[PDB]
Amino acid sequence: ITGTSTVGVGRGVLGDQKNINTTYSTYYYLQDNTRGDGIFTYDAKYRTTLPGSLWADADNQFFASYDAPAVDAHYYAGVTYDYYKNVHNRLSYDGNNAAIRSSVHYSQGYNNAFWNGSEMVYGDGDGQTFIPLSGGIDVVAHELTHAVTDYTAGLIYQNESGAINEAISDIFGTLVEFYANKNPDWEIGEDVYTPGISGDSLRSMSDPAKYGDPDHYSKRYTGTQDNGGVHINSGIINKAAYLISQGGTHYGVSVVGIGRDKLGKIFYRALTQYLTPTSNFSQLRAAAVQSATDLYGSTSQEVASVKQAFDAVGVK
Ligand SMILES: [Ca+2]
Ligand SMILES: [Ca+2]
Ligand SMILES: [Ca+2]
Ligand SMILES: [Ca+2]
Ligand SMILES: [Zn+2]
Repeated sequence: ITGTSTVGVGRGVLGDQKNINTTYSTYYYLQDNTRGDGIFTYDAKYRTTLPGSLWADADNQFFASYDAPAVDAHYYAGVTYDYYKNVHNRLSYDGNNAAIRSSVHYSQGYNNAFWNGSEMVYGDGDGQTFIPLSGGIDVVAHELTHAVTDYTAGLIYQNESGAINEAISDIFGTLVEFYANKNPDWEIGEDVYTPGISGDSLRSMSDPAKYGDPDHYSKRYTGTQDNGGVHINSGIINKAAYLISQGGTHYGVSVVGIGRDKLGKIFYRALTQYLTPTSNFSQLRAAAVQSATDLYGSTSQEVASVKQAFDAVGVK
């Protein structure tokens, strides 16, 4: 919509108050003109027709409980935009400042969030397994990272390339959580998962096996469920990324940690310069080794740690 850029205030899903970039034209709309070609948040109104209506508010105040999921979808899209821009010099998900669009209140009791090829979509959860999914910065950045992958490597969402596509999203969702720096960790979705149970999440990168996911190639899932295990086998790659960053000894193989910033640089370069639609795990290892070599040199600690981390998870 055409109007002036304004600044609203509201509360997110977890009750935290934040400022949001809005646009004024009769109503105040959730349209942030300060990043690229805009961030636009829409109301799906408990339906599944997308995108729904661009979110309109009479007073630029967003404190109703109905407002909260939209507050977070809009705000965390902006944090994720800033991360790619400031850290990777990437402008929006296509690298050319594509508008970021998100719809909230999708369906009823919908326990999921996803990138549908054109936009973000967040369920409200059923109140038991999940609260509104946009309350988790790692969920928002995970799903927006699928948009980044779709425009770069284009890793096919099936078998090994699919599990890489999933892992990349867990990695950058986690790195966005650390960048924003509010209670960061190596688990996925903890802020919105199971309001009755402390300390759980959907997945762990530091210990994938905590939730039944393989942490070594010898344990890969080889069946047909979950598109050949894209959410299951990502654990192998998540554990390798965790080891590259943090270090540790995993099945007797020691890895020297190089930190989050270098992990992010190595995997961003692999993503955008080396991976292709059909890349398998062993090709990811080569891309990550070539990436670390370009960035740090072939004799570097960085290259050696990458090689160690993939050895530790059984990937040659
Ligand atoms: Ca209002
Ligand atoms: Ca956290
Ligand atoms: Ca997390
Ligand atoms: Ca919980
Ligand atoms: Zn995903």
